Amino acid sequence: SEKEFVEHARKAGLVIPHERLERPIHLACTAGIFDAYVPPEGDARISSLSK
Amino acid sequence: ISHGRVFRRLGLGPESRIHLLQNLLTGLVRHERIEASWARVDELRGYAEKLIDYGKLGDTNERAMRMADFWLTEKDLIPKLFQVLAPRFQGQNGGYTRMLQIPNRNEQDRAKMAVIEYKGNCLPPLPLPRRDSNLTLLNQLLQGLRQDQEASS
Amino acid sequence: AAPKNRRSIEVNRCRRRNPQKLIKVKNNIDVCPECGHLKQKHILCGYCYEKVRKETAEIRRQMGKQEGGPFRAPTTETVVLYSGETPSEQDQGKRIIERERKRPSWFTQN
RNA sequence: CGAUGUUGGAUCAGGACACCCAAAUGGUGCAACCGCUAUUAAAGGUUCGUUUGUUCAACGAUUAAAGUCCUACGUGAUCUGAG
RNA sequence: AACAAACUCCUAGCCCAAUACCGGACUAAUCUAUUGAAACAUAGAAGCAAUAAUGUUAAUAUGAGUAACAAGAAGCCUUUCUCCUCGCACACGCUUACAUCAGUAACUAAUAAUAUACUGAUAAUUAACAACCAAUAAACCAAAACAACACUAAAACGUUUAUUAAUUACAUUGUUAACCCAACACAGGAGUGCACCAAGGAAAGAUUAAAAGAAGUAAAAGGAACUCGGCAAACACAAACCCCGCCUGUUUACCAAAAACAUCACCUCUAGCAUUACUAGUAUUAGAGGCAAUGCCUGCCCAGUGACACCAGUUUAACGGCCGCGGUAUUCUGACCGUGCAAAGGUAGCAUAAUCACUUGUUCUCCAAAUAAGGACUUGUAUGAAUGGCCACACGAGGGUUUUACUGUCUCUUACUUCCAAUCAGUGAAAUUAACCUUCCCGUGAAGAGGCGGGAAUAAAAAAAUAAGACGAGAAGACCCUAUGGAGCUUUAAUU
RNA sequence: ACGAGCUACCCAUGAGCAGUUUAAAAGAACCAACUCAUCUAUGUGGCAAAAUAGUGAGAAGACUUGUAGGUAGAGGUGAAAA
RNA sequence: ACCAAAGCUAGCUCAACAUACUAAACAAAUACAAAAAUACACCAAAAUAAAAUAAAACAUUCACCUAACAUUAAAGUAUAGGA
Ligand SMILES: Nc1nc2c(ncn2[C@@H]2O[C@H](COP(=O)(O)O)[C@@H](O)[C@H]2O)c(=O)[nH]1
Ligand SMILES: [Mg+2]
Ligand SMILES: [Mg+2]
Ligand SMILES: [Mg+2]
Ligand SMILES: [Mg+2]
Ligand SMILES: [Mg+2]
Ligand SMILES: [Mg+2]
Ligand SMILES: [Mg+2]
Ligand SMILES: [Mg+2]
Ligand SMILES: [Mg+2]
Ligand SMILES: [Mg+2]
Ligand SMILES: [Mg+2]
Ligand SMILES: [Mg+2]
Ligand SMILES: [Mg+2]
Ligand SMILES: [Mg+2]
Ligand SMILES: [Mg+2]
Ligand SMILES: [Mg+2]
Ligand SMILES: [Mg+2]
Ligand SMILES: [Mg+2]
Ligand SMILES: [Mg+2]
Ligand SMILES: [Mg+2]
Ligand SMILES: [Mg+2]
Ligand SMILES: [Mg+2]
Ligand SMILES: [Mg+2]
Ligand SMILES: [Mg+2]
Ligand SMILES: [Mg+2]
Ligand SMILES: [Mg+2]
Ligand SMILES: [Mg+2]
Ligand SMILES: [Mg+2]
Ligand SMILES: [Mg+2]
Ligand SMILES: [Mg+2]
Ligand SMILES: [Mg+2]
Ligand SMILES: [Mg+2]
Ligand SMILES: [Mg+2]
Ligand SMILES: [Mg+2]
Ligand SMILES: [Mg+2]
Ligand SMILES: [Mg+2]
Ligand SMILES: [Mg+2]
Ligand SMILES: [Mg+2]
Ligand SMILES: [Mg+2]
Ligand SMILES: [Mg+2]
Ligand SMILES: [Mg+2]
Ligand SMILES: [Mg+2]
Ligand SMILES: [Mg+2]
Ligand SMILES: [Mg+2]
Ligand SMILES: [Mg+2]
Ligand SMILES: [Mg+2]
Ligand SMILES: [Mg+2]
Ligand SMILES: [Mg+2]
Ligand SMILES: [Mg+2]
Ligand SMILES: [Mg+2]
Ligand SMILES: [Mg+2]
Ligand SMILES: [Mg+2]
Ligand SMILES: [Mg+2]
Ligand SMILES: [Mg+2]
Ligand SMILES: [Mg+2]
Ligand SMILES: [Mg+2]
Ligand SMILES: [Mg+2]
Ligand SMILES: [Mg+2]
Ligand SMILES: [Mg+2]
Ligand SMILES: [Mg+2]
Ligand SMILES: [Mg+2]
Ligand SMILES: [Mg+2]
Ligand SMILES: [Mg+2]
Ligand SMILES: [Mg+2]
Ligand SMILES: [Mg+2]
Ligand SMILES: [Mg+2]
Ligand SMILES: [Mg+2]
Ligand SMILES: [Mg+2]
Ligand SMILES: [Mg+2]
Ligand SMILES: [Mg+2]
Ligand SMILES: [Mg+2]
Ligand SMILES: [Mg+2]
Ligand SMILES: [Mg+2]
Ligand SMILES: [Mg+2]
Ligand SMILES: [Mg+2]
Ligand SMILES: [Mg+2]
Ligand SMILES: [Mg+2]
Ligand SMILES: [Mg+2]
Ligand SMILES: [Mg+2]
Ligand SMILES: [Mg+2]
Ligand SMILES: [Mg+2]
Ligand SMILES: [Mg+2]
Ligand SMILES: [Mg+2]
Ligand SMILES: [Mg+2]
Ligand SMILES: [Mg+2]
Ligand SMILES: [Mg+2]
Ligand SMILES: [Mg+2]
Ligand SMILES: [Mg+2]
Ligand SMILES: [Mg+2]
Ligand SMILES: [Mg+2]
Ligand SMILES: [Mg+2]
Ligand SMILES: [Zn+2]
Repeated sequence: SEKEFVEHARKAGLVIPHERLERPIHLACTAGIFDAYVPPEGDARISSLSK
Repeated sequence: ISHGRVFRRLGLGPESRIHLLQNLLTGLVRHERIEASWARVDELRGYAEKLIDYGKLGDTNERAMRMADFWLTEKDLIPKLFQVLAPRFQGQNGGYTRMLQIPNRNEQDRAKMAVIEYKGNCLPPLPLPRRDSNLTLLNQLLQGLRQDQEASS
Repeated sequence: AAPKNRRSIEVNRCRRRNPQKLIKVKNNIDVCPECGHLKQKHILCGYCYEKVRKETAEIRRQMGKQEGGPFRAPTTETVVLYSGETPSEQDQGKRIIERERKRPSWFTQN
């Protein structure tokens, strides 16, 4: 007569086990783009001109 | 066989009924607008209407005084009945009370609910149902008929 | 008295899917001209009545602050006012409640 | 007999007719009133009390009459429990 | 004639029904040996095949979204109202269920709101109260009862003197609670001290106002006509008489509270006595019993059976017993007579009884009427004297009877409230159940039919009501019998 | 083997009994607390594996009751109801 | 489409061997009311196993039934038994 449900799923961010990672996360890439090239405002009308 | 029984049975018995209405009435005279069980409010309405009539009999009438003494439970109200409510009903014979059905109570008992009010109170007005305006198509068609009852007389 | 046999599922479906046990469709529903929510035709609109209820609550709170205790209720009529208002000559001699909010569109001055 | 719970009451009575009452008749050792018999008829009726656990039975008072029976000696998933 | 079968023809065949027991041929699924390799073959082996055990376990239906369950009102949201009254503490017990903050989709609350009860985190009851907290000698006959002084059943509770008792701040331990025992957040069970409110609490989730059921208040005229019985009820709360037990008391926890038991009293038996009972007693005592105070009594019997006396003999307030047949007073009776048998032949009393049957004995009283009650008569041929007999006071939730009074018990029912109820919302059981597409009549039949035969009837589905049937549900009938089945009890059973 | 934390009877040790009536604390009387469990109705898978409501009986005693201890199944205990 | 369904592991069983047979863990505390450091004592002991059952009952009897001696035979023979 006494039995309960299980499995209430939760996502808990906690910094302590995140720091205790023995093999720190290996990134193939960086998330941002360092310097964003900012183009000419007339770049549409210079595109029909080759040289 | 219930034939011609005007009073509905409430509470733990006839006496408990009177005391339920006692409390409701006191609440009504104090706050001037309350909400309760539709049935109980309906039951109350008659009493709430006659209380104003005893109020009109004036401070000095003894019957009206011990009447107000029994019904209004918090004694401080007894002046309010006589010196505030009863004056502001003067012209009107019976129009004292407005009673409307509110949407069913949100609690799990889902009761049938009503709001009851003394007219001329100072509160934001209840969103009463409005009749349609006279500019409405059907009503206009009737306006035609009316003006032709005037033209033919 | 104990049932002599198990009622079969066909009999049972006949009982509980019967028209009289089904929820009946309400035809009296309509839209509030004001807020455009739903209401039954013979009943006050729930949304609007909530507006009114909240405001009434605030007013009563502030007129409980003017009364130092349980048993003091005024011997005069009362009138409620809003930001940028002043009591009329007809309305003076009354208890005055002053609320911060601007007077609501539905609430008239009277 | 891996249960068809049993007497008398209460309540509600369904039926038979081999009729107690009411109706129609035949015979009389039927003058009349009473009666005694027999035929036909079952729609409707068929009391209240004292004692007995009682059914019977005795007794008091009446009634147009206080019928004889069948229904798991009708009826306890309706009652009673005196036996 | 026809129509009409497991008969018989016809066309083909694999070429003739069956319960207990018996014989045979095949075979599912596993495993092992060799094959085989889209799941097989030949053999060898086995925990070798489930529509039936009130089968076991798990899971699911049905009954059923039924029975049943709950939170006083408003409001400015914890402030006022309306009601009801088991309160505070300690002991015992429980063991953190207590407190603060947060959370509650779901889990606990028989439902929510939210939280004393679910979840998590964090905290907490601080000794002065309580526990722990000397021995050996010696003087003390003298109750507690407001204790002056006494009663009988003879009574819990300490001083002082002497001899030694480590001597030196702060030891140790109990301190929460809405709590415990009842499987439950159970109308039950629970010691003490103070209180009757200053403390504690809420009968209604919302409606409606049908039946039936529960609980109450009122009732015209009548007043027990009710009924086994004045059971219950009542504006009554009184009187009398019997039976049985003397009395207060005790008993079958859970169907019997009594007339049963005990009991004061009276009687029998058995004991002449010392360190664990009886008894720190000693025959005016102590055991084993009977009977039931008091009063009048307690008759006759020792042959049997016991027990003493180990045999004689003695014992009935030990087990137990206490009779006939024939003839007689003119007549029914039988003082008398005869005779048989016994150990004695039933005495006094009482009596149709709580007393085999006959029995509703007979008669009087009581009632309009009595198998009731009371009083007499009484062979009761089956009463009867400590397995006690007869009167009697007082007493009795004992069993019967009368009178008054009172009444809804009844004539003969009625009105109204509350709980149930029905509708709305939430939660959500039980016995039960071969399958049901689950009519009525008469017939039939394992002898009482929804299901067979012959007829009748018949759109389908809810909801509310009634209980005639489903030989309705419950419990492998307690009655009865059987079993070379038990057990309890008693002996003159048999072995000891 | 285990059981007397229920209950039967004991042993120790504590605790209760107000008012009224009586020369009286007399197994007297009235009537609470307290203890029982008479009669009825509810209830009958119930609030309850014995209760609720009313009504009753005792209520200074052969009284109720707390705590600790005892007697054990061929037994115990018993104001006998096996 | 819900409720559900499917795994192959955890370990077990029976023997063999084997040294030899009360594992592991012990700081403190543990036989005061076990887990409570610390005061003059006591302490200890044994008596046949019985019955259900079989004998179609039951009364003498009824293998095995917590006592080391195995194996192949003699042999279910001699014997014993309400024979
Ligand atoms: N003793 C005996 N019983 C029989 C015989 N035949 C049939 N029976 C019994 O009859 C019953 C069944 O009859 P059936 O089903 O064979 O017609 C069973 O009880 C069965 O044992 C017979 O020949 N001898
Ligand atoms: Mg039978
Ligand atoms: Mg059956
Ligand atoms: Mg009839
Ligand atoms: Mg005729
Ligand atoms: Mg005639
Ligand atoms: Mg007739
Ligand atoms: Mg017969
Ligand atoms: Mg009958
Ligand atoms: Mg009967
Ligand atoms: Mg019946
Ligand atoms: Mg043919
Ligand atoms: Mg043939
Ligand atoms: Mg054959
Ligand atoms: Mg094979
Ligand atoms: Mg098998
Ligand atoms: Mg199967
Ligand atoms: Mg079953
Ligand atoms: Mg099965
Ligand atoms: Mg269901
Ligand atoms: Mg139902
Ligand atoms: Mg219900
Ligand atoms: Mg409540
Ligand atoms: Mg506990
Ligand atoms: Mg907490
Ligand atoms: Mg919940
Ligand atoms: Mg405390
Ligand atoms: Mg109500
Ligand atoms: Mg309710
Ligand atoms: Mg009713
Ligand atoms: Mg009634
Ligand atoms: Mg009355
Ligand atoms: Mg009357
Ligand atoms: Mg009578
Ligand atoms: Mg009668
Ligand atoms: Mg009575
Ligand atoms: Mg009386
Ligand atoms: Mg009287
Ligand atoms: Mg007596
Ligand atoms: Mg009993
Ligand atoms: Mg008792
Ligand atoms: Mg008694
Ligand atoms: Mg009794
Ligand atoms: Mg006696
Ligand atoms: Mg004498
Ligand atoms: Mg005597
Ligand atoms: Mg004698
Ligand atoms: Mg002799
Ligand atoms: Mg002799
Ligand atoms: Mg005499
Ligand atoms: Mg006799
Ligand atoms: Mg005799
Ligand atoms: Mg004798
Ligand atoms: Mg005798
Ligand atoms: Mg006396
Ligand atoms: Mg008496
Ligand atoms: Mg007595
Ligand atoms: Mg008595
Ligand atoms: Mg009436
Ligand atoms: Mg519902
Ligand atoms: Mg049908
Ligand atoms: Mg038939
Ligand atoms: Mg047919
Ligand atoms: Mg048919
Ligand atoms: Mg029925
Ligand atoms: Mg039946
Ligand atoms: Mg049955
Ligand atoms: Mg049987
Ligand atoms: Mg029986
Ligand atoms: Mg018998
Ligand atoms: Mg035999
Ligand atoms: Mg035998
Ligand atoms: Mg012998
Ligand atoms: Mg004890
Ligand atoms: Mg006293
Ligand atoms: Mg007394
Ligand atoms: Mg009671
Ligand atoms: Mg009553
Ligand atoms: Mg009482
Ligand atoms: Mg008394
Ligand atoms: Mg008395
Ligand atoms: Mg003990
Ligand atoms: Mg024996
Ligand atoms: Mg014994
Ligand atoms: Mg006793
Ligand atoms: Mg006896
Ligand atoms: Mg007996
Ligand atoms: Mg045998
Ligand atoms: Mg056998
Ligand atoms: Mg035998
Ligand atoms: Mg043996
Ligand atoms: Mg021999
Ligand atoms: Zn609106």
